[PDB]
Amino acid sequence: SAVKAARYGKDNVRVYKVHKDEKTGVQTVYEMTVCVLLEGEIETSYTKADNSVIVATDSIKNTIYITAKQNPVTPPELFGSILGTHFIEKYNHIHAAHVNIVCHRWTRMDIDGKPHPHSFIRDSEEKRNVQVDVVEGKGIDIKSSLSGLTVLKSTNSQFWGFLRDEYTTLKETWDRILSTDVDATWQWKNFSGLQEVRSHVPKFDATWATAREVTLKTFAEDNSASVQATMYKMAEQILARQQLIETVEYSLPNKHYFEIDLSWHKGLQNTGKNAEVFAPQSDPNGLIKCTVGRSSLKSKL
Amino acid sequence: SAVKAARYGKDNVRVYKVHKDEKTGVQTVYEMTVCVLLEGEIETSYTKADNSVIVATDSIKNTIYITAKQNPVTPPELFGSILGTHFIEKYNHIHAAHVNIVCHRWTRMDIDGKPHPHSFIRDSEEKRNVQVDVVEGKGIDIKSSLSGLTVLKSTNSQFWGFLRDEYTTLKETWDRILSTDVDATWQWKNFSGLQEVRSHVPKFDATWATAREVTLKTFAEDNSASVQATMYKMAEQILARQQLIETVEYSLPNKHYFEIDLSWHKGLQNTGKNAEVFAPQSDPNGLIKCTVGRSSLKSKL
Amino acid sequence: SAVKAARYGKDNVRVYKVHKDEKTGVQTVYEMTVCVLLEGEIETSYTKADNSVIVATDSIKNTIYITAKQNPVTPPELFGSILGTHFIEKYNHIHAAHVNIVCHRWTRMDIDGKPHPHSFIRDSEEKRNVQVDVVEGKGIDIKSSLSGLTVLKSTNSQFWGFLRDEYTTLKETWDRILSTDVDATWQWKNFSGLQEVRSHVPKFDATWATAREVTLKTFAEDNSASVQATMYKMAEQILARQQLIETVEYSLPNKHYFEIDLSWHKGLQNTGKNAEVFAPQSDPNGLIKCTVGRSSLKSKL
Amino acid sequence: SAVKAARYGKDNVRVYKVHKDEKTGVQTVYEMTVCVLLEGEIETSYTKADNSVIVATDSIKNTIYITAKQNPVTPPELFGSILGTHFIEKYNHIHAAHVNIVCHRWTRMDIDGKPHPHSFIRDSEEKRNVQVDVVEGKGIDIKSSLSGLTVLKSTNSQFWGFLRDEYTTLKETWDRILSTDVDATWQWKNFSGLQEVRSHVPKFDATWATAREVTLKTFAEDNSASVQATMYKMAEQILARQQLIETVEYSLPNKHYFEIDLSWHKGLQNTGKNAEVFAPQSDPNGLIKCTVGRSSLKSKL
Ligand SMILES: CN1C(=O)N[C@@]2(OO)C(=O)NC(=O)N=C12
Ligand SMILES: CN1C(=O)N[C@@]2(OO)C(=O)NC(=O)N=C12
Ligand SMILES: CN1C(=O)N[C@@]2(OO)C(=O)NC(=O)N=C12
Ligand SMILES: CN1C(=O)N[C@@]2(OO)C(=O)NC(=O)N=C12
Repeated sequence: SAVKAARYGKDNVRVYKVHKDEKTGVQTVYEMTVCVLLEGEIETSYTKADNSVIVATDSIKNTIYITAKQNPVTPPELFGSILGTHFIEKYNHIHAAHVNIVCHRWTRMDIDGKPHPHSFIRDSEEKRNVQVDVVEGKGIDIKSSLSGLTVLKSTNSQFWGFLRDEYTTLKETWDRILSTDVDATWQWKNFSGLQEVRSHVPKFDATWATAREVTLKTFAEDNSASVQATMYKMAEQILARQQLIETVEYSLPNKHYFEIDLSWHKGLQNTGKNAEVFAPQSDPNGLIKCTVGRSSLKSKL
Repeated sequence: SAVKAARYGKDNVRVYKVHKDEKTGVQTVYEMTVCVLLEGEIETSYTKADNSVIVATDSIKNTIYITAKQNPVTPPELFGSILGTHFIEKYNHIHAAHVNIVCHRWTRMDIDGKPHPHSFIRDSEEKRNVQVDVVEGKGIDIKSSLSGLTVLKSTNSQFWGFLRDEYTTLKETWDRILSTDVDATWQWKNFSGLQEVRSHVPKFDATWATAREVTLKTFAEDNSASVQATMYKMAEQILARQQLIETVEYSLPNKHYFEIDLSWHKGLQNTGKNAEVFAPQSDPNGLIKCTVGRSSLKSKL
Repeated sequence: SAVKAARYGKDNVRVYKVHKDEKTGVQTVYEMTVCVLLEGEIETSYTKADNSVIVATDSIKNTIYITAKQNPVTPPELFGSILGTHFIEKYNHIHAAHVNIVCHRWTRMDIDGKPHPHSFIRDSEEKRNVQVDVVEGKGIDIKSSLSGLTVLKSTNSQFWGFLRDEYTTLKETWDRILSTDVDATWQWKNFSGLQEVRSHVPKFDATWATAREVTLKTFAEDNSASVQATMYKMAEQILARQQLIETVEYSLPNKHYFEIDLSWHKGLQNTGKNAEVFAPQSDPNGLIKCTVGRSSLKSKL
Repeated sequence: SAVKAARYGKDNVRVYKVHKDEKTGVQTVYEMTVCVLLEGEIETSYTKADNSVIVATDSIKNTIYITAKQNPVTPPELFGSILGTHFIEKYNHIHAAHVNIVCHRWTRMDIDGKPHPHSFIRDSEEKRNVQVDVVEGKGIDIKSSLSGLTVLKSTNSQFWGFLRDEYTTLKETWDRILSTDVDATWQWKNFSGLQEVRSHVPKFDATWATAREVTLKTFAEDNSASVQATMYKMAEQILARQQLIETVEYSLPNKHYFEIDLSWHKGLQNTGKNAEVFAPQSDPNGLIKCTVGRSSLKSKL
């Protein structure tokens, strides 16, 4: 046998950081969950009981906290790039660092209509994430995402004109509920190293905000022909607004809300135009995915 | 043997309802999870295989949807009271109905600074709940609550002066993080029946809003001596603001954030005044409870 | 205002203990999650910022580990009684200790047909639990339980003869699937203190084993008229086999498996006698409860 | 813009099937959760609101149940291959089907030492899974796995000789607890189509059993130098026992159990040789991965 692939590290590292402005009194908090997995000349730890090549996962954990103490933790694209760069530079034999960060929401409270200097609310389980792959000799590959953004619209969703054959029972509809949990990812141009990442720092928060704004407005305003059609519109708009993105990926469950025929009980009318009470379905669910990039077709368009 | 207690019914009934204003176009959505458990002269279903006394749980489910079609689902205190009253009135042999409702958030989206007529966001996993116990001959007992309201303050929390003995390692502190998931319950005066519940309908939304406002403002503004002291202040204020409440209960985890001594690494200072990076602890957690009512002591106060 | 009820302590305390037989080499492991909440003369911690009355939850945590080091952790009824007794004896002003223990399975592996001396498998998420309430001047109240015991039978379950009215759609059946997650609790006679608990120690493991055996055999062998009828049979048998139990409680979800009519597709027959493929329903679910004790009726039986 | 990748289908489809031997009375149950995602000439559903190319996810769901009615559901490698083949053959424009199956345990109960004909227990949350990718013109790629197999050994695990630098605090150890949740995957040689899959059917259950046996015996018997070294031994043995496997992947968390120094309390000794009570750590956790294949090095070995 031989090792074809290997990576190892510390997962589920919870990290909080506070910033205190001593002049104003305003405090700002950041909370995340971090995973760092390393690759390199480590195969003998597996094949030969050679622990000399292992940077202990406990040490990786220590390193995450030390790096958070010595550097900004925001934007997460930057923090992940710093962290990943550290491992490949510090250790000659480590040649890739794979850093995943999940950022948790701590939104400043408004009390009596004024932002409070040191109190926060988890206003959504929506996350902001990064995946930062730092590969020695091949720069820094970053995928940014938002996830867990749960939305519903009560009309202006349709689904008709789909293929009908002997496996089909679904009724066409011109007016349904649409609900999903948005997972949207934007993949950056490869960066050559930490300097190039730093050179684009403002773009990270700005692009996250654009992606979220586009998602919400397109969901709310598109009289939707399908999940497929709506999600494509989101992606094409995000690409148009940030040239340093190469692709946008959406992964969207179709969280079905079924009508309930109550006509068996006193002729109650609760379907079609009279549908008011619905049964949310926990499972199963449609799952619709696509990755959108910029076009390069010049003929047969 | 004999049956000392019995109740049965349908749990985990997911319910959506929409309201459509055909004049304005504005739609409003409600989503909940409902449980109804019945008591009564049902013991022979257990002892004698006598199914004649069983209102099938499937029928209970149907009844939940029919009741939602025929009645408002808001405030949940009202809906639960209607639902529970139905079972004890419809079925001579059923003498109590226990209705639990968890209300899920669907907050209207603002798009380009304007409220959207039919698009919504799950802006928090915080819930609004009721427990409505309709007991034939003894009226309607309602407990209302908010739960899953997750908050953090980064300073203005203290914990010193606690008992110290041979089991104690904890350091006193004059400046710590405080974070919790708020579960707050207000218990109403017994209502004689559905008419009395209906007579107080506006008070339900108003008292929920008061409880939430008091919780947030007291958490944010109290320079806290302990979880115990802070939560008591919340409860006493809610009681002062609604005379139809008899008691207020809080159940609060103390979600610990530990300092990380980094002085072993290059003399880094990350404790006390220089603490910036902390380790959120998933477990264990303090758990602090109290039920507060109005005083009746006239001496030794 | 005044404090009507209060309790506080440490929840979610994970504990492992190993026993090593140095003669034989056999090691045995125990893992649990512990909660201890205290009551007593603590109201001024809430009303007056008086922390002097607080045994810190951090100290409660330390105490759990020290007690596990100094005492057996099995049976959990005993460990909980020791732990709870400690708090009311050590602290004059603490008058009740409420100890909840969840015991996790670590079953010894058999390797090549021989029990291994120090390797274990989590063979089920089923738990064995206790609730031990140590109340000064009123002894020790113990409720023992098994939970998370998930079972299914594919036939020999029926449900017919239930009430039928204008809310009823359910078809009677003489042959269905029955599946549940068993939560079964046996409530012991009050014990006067720790000596009386110790005097009955062998009965704890023996009664847990009886309850589990009765549950499984009655589920498997009863041609069930209903969940209600089957669960009552379980309870009556457990009571007959341990006179120091006062009551047995079951709480059983009815985890529905629906037939799927496929006759619309090529006349496929998948209902009634030809039902082979079913749709497990995640929600909603029936929920059936009862508490059974010994009879005291002497007339009208 | 243009669609660079797309797939869509139905996720979280719960499926039960029973087999009834009418001669013997013995019934056998199977339960799974199925996901099917399709690829093909579907881009216009995203770009042009062209629903004609969509096989509705509701129809995919129907198809899963019809296929389970008409075919064996075991081994899951076979069922997934049948299912996936159906979509690419039935629909000219669909060119790949990606079928994921999670198989749930329903182990036959033994009652009074005899296997019961129709009663089952969920004896573990361990799963048996498949990922079957049916790609038109490129055969059938199958990855089989076991997951959720949670184990612990109380000694015969070590971790010393790892890299030590200014980021390292971890103490070397010659005797520790090792616990993990095993996720093990074996990747089959590409199959040309359904006939070739069928030709190897007995190998699927046999290889799953081998992988599980090797995992448990190697975990129990290896005096482990590291997670890395132990997991490599597992993989190399599985490869040696099934030549139709190309690679074996393990993904193993290191679920840490920390010693608790109690020497501050009455000089209690609970570390090193006297360690009995430990604190299981929920997070963070090491995470150790490798993919092992057969060697092709002929020099510098
Ligand atoms: C109702 N429905 C389907 O049955 N398939 C679809 O995804 O779930 C699909 O492909 N797209 C939808 O928008 N709606 C759907
Ligand atoms: C740090 N700490 C404790 O150790 N006990 C306490 O609850 O968790 C307590 O009783 N009250 C607190 O506010 N803080 C605590
Ligand atoms: C199918 N079914 C019901 O509709 N009600 C019941 O509980 O879920 C009930 O009361 N008892 C059952 O055993 N089966 C049921
Ligand atoms: C204690 N410990 C580490 O700190 N790193 C390791 O994974 O978690 C590692 O690389 N391998 C281990 O077996 N044990 C470890």
